[PDB]
Amino acid sequence: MAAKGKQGWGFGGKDQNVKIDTSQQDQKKQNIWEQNNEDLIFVPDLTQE
Amino acid sequence: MKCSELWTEIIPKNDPNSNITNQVWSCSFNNDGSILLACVGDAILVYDSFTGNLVNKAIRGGQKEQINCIKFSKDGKRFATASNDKTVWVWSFDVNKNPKLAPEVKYSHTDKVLCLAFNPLTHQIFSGGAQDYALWTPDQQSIEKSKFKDKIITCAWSWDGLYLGFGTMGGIIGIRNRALEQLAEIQRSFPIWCMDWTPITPDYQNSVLVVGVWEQSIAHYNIQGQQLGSDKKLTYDPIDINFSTQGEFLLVSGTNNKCTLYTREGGFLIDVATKNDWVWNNKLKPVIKEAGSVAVQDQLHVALTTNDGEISMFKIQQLTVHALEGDKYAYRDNLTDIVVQSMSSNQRIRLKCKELVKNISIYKDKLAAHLTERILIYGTSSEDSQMKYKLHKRIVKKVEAHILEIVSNHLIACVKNKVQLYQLSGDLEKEWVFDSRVNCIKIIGGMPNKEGAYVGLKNGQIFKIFVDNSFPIPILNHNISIKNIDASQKRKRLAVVDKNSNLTVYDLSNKEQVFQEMNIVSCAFNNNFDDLLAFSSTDTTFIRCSNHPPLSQKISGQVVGFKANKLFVLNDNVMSTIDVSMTQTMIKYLERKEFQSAYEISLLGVTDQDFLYLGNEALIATQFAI
Amino acid sequence: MFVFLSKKIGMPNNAKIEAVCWNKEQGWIAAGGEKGILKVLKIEDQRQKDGSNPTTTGQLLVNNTLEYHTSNVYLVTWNDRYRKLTSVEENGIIVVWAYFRELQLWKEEMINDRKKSVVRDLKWSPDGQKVCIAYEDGAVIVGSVEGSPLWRKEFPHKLALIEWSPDSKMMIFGTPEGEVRVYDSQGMEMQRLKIHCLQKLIDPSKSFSPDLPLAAIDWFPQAKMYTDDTPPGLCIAYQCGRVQLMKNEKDDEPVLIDTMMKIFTVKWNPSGSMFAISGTQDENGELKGVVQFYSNAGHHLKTLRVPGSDRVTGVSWEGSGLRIAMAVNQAIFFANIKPDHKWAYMSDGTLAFAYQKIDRVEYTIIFWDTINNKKNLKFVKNLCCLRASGDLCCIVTELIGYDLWQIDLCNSIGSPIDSKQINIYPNAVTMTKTHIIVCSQDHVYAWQYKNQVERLTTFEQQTGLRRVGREQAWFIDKENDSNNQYDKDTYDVEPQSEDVICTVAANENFLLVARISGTINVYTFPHISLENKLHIQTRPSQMSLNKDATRLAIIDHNGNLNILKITPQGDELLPFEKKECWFVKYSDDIPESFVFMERSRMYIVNDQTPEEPIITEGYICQYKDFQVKIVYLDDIMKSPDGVLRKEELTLEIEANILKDIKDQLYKKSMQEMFIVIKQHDNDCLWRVYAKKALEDNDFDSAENAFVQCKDYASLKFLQRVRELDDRERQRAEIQCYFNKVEEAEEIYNKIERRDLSIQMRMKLGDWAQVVDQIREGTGQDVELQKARLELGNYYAE
Repeated sequence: MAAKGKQGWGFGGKDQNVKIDTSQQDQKKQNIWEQNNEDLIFVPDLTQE
Repeated sequence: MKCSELWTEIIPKNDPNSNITNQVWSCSFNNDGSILLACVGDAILVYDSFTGNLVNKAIRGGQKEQINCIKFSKDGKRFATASNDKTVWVWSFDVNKNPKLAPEVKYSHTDKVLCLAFNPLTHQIFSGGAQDYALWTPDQQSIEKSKFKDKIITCAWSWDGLYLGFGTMGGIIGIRNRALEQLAEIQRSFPIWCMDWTPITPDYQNSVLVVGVWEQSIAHYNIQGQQLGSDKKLTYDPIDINFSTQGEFLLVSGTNNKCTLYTREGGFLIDVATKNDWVWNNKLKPVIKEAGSVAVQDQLHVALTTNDGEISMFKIQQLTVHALEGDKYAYRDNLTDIVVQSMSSNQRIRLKCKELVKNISIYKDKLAAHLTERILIYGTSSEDSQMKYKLHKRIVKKVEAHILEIVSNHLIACVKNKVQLYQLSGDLEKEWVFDSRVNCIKIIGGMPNKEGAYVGLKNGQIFKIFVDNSFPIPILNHNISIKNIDASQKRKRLAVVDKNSNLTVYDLSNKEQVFQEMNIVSCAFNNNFDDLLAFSSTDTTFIRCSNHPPLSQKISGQVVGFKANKLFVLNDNVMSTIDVSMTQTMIKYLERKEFQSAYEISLLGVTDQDFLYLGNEALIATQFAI
Repeated sequence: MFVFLSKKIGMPNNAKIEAVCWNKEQGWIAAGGEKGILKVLKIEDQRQKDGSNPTTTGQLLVNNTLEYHTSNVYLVTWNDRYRKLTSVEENGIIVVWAYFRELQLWKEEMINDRKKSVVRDLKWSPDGQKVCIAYEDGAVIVGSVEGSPLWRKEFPHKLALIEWSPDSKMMIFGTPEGEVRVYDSQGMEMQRLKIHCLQKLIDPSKSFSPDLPLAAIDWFPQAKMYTDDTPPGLCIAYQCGRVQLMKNEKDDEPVLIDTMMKIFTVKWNPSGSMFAISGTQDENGELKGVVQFYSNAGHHLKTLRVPGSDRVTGVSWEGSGLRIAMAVNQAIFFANIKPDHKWAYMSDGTLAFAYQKIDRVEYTIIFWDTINNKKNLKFVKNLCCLRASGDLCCIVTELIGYDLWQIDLCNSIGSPIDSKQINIYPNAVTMTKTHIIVCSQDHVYAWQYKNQVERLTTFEQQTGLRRVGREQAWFIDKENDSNNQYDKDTYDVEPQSEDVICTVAANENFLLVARISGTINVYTFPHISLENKLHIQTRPSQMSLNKDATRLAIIDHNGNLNILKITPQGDELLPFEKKECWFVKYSDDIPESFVFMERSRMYIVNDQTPEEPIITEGYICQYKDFQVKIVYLDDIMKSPDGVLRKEELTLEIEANILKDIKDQLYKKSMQEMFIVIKQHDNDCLWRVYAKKALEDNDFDSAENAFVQCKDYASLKFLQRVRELDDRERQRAEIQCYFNKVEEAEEIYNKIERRDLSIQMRMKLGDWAQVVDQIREGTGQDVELQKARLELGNYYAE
């Protein structure tokens, strides 16, 4: 049904660049045993000379 | 820390009234490290890295002039020999074939050749001499020669295989691409001698050009030519620069006839050797790391070539410094790193520093790091099971001491034959002077500003020190020197080790040699029963109780600590915990009917079967409470 | 690891299916058809509640067709970060969809199409923010997620394959002629790869551009590319021949794998442990569609063959990697995979589970108590093998750089005890009650760690020589006589044998070593000496030994199962059929009954008489008296917040005999219960009968059961009990005798007379509860002071 029907990526002649909704973002939650990987935390030294 | 010479070969064939000399200019080193190359006037020398001998006889007559540079191809299959005969040869190499080395392709410039470089990826050759620079590609076999306005001195290819850097004695440093176009040009006022590219690193992943100018300065340049602003100054003019594998170290040579080591930031660590002449070329041995391999990799290998005609080999060994107080083990990782490990969950915590750490001492929920002329202290949040380290205080005062310790609101430093007490602010507080060098010190618990300690001297006399007393208390006397001391849980006995690996047990109430043992490496007291002694020799660890035969285990390692039903064994730089069965001691105590001590031993976490056993004998022998 | 088949989705409209993409976060499998038939749908759950679904699922949740097309579709890709779905056709029409919160409705959100050009392969960035589109002409267009074109460059050489780095900073291109080029993110050429895989097929003079087309290039995401010490993660395969595997783009020491199969698609694991190569094989004499699984090192773990004599096109993995979808002709086959899943179960209730990290080099071992719900964690760098005993577990790890393997013992907590080092490769490890035996390809090593009856042979003092706790190591073909104590430098491994060993089994006094050619050697534990040589037609795979050493089970490599009766220098094969078996376990108490697990179905078999199957998606832990324990490790891996409950993971299944015994106990009377239970005469049945008898306030039956069980302590207990007056003190003393005290305290409280409860608590030895009870209760000073002194002593000790 082509809700928008617009050419993008500079494929056509007339500039008809279109906007994509990027609100709904789906992320992966790290496993708990995978979350124990960060036991080796890096601590920098205070270098204020 | 320790630097040891391995093998030295001297070439004394000085030829007066002849332009051929005995100097050595460059020393090419193989990626694997099983073979080494050197260049002398009218000759090329091949050596074995581990032992000093000529695997192949010296080749003469191939080039009628001196040899300026020798380099591998990062794969151990090719040589490039540039000579003052205005010619560069490339030779094929393979150890297994009957002709080990043979010329492959020869080309010539218009003038003398001065420097050469290889491509890590495509194995292309870039040779620059006076008035000309040429590029050689193995596939096409067609060289590209181009003219320039003054003689290039040094060349170096980037580790990505894309960029190229060259320097000129007129002060011009040029950065080009594989197409040899003027990507970047920088003009200086002093000659350019040594350049290199920082190795790729997952932490950094950016390549910069490190160039040492003759105005006593070392400079870092970006790809676009914009300086990073470091411009670190030097006392002596640098000559050669080499980066170790993975970009961890930097070997610098030049004036003052000294070969020194530095961190990539610029922190001085050690000086390798002083030959008493200019060192033309110094090289580091690359290492190959397996997938997930475990190794300390403390060993380092350097090869030096001097002006008089000595090609020397040196080995660098890093000592181990560590601290263990309770539930924590803080040991020095690869230089300028501290790793704290817990024996329960084997979890590690890393602290990264820029300067070299000299001593690590950990007190109750407090760790002390002794950087060069700097002191850091970190505390711990006790409520959380995981530790959180925050810098409560920092000390800028420069202090030199082979042994450093931290106690509640105070610090102790041992230097030569003196012990200095430092406040947390930094100002010196008290001094103690002894006859000979203080070898080992042990700290015992106590009230703040009132912590006592034990001190052993090179003469052997064991002394006691209190913070406020300012008067040493002579504990005892020993004829041989003292290396390590330990105190019992109740402070009833004391174990002392001499230089001959002899262990002696002295009673504090009466000064008598109750126990003597030969060939002992380390020893430890129990912290709960006050009587068990665990001493580890080179191969076997023995646990001894009061008037009991020793228990043998044939466990590989050295004993560091003893806890209730736990012994700590350290191998190389990794640590492990091993449980012990108390059934033998329980049985022996049941033999002589001292049920109280037997119950105390069985309280150390013994299996329930021994518990019911001991209860049975306690009921039998009319002891209802036990 | 094992693979088998599952539900088979039928044809949509009798059309060829050639592209299937499986989402990783939410399960939305999308398949393309022939006449513009695109279908995205949800798949059924592998496991539901704690039993089989009465409805058996059987419901396609979405199953909606999004045609919009007149031509065919052969490129369908899912964007993992968002809901976008990209699909193209043969006419160069790129269409991107998105999900709207309505009645499972998808509407186009990108409609672009470039004429007079042919699309070859589109690709999405691992971060999901960049899309690369390429054509046969050579033009490469890179775009964001918004719609602003990054750059549209033109390349002289033709292109065939496109690949994205994990960091999205560099590009890998492959030409139809066959060669790999690396470019920057700004379309700038860096270098060309050199291929060592294609040997004797390429032109000897020039190797950069052979005449073999590229099949598939795959780079595993989440993998380091600026390092050299890591398992390989980049694979390049050709149309038919060798596949080449790299740890980095600049590597020059390849890993080669050779397969006799027409490679078309190679896909990596979600965790990167194994990768699957699909295609057609002619080894069977004709064309057979097969999918081969290979490890990160490359070992050809398994090969799955579809029933149809046709081609397998396209492979997709699930988010968790437990299921795989193949588009074969007009159907979407679903293959179920059970991985190795290194786990160990003790007899004390502690379960040790090994979990692989994303680094693929380091592992975490978890010790979970099934009773107290205590969880302990340890981190082990390298893991080779894990085994369990009644009260101890054996861990076999590898040290890299010394070619050595360390075996160590750990208790329930996990404290190492008596760790040893060997130079023998652990091909197959086992460990009995009193020994640990590890077998390499050609060597056998045995170690005694317990004494003859029950002791630890590590802290011993008597005479000088070694009596107990000695290590032996010998060779398989010759040197049948056991050797003396070896060393990590004295012992030699170089000699090799023509007949390698596959599986080893151990018992209390017997040892069995299998051979690939079909020979089984028997050894005695007091002094190792060969006695018998059993013959089997096919090479064994798993192998299992019965209690008392009377029978054994042989599982072939193809999955076939049979029963072998061990007799002096003989061979008796009991006919049992039951092909395609996976797991077999003999009972440690009953000499005959056993359990075998076949294609997600369990069977309890006694005297060659199987029973009804039960659907189960778990692994068998142990088979105790008329009971089998199973634990769902997949749910353990998928724990949301960090709490493990014994009522959700652990399940117990009772045998039909025990069920019938409980049935007849609960409906019928006591005397016929005794009469029917005398024949079996088992400890568990007597125990349960006695518990039932005492629960009903019956002592004659209880004392009879205890007398039959030969338990003196329980008889003393009952004798002490019988001299009681009230009807409630007996209940309380019995219930506090069993294992539980809180209900006894409550019944004391409702009966009142609290000093009885105080006396019970003080004799039981719990002092904190006594102190809590005394406080603000009566105010008597003397017993409070005594209890506080006792509690202080308890804390001090």
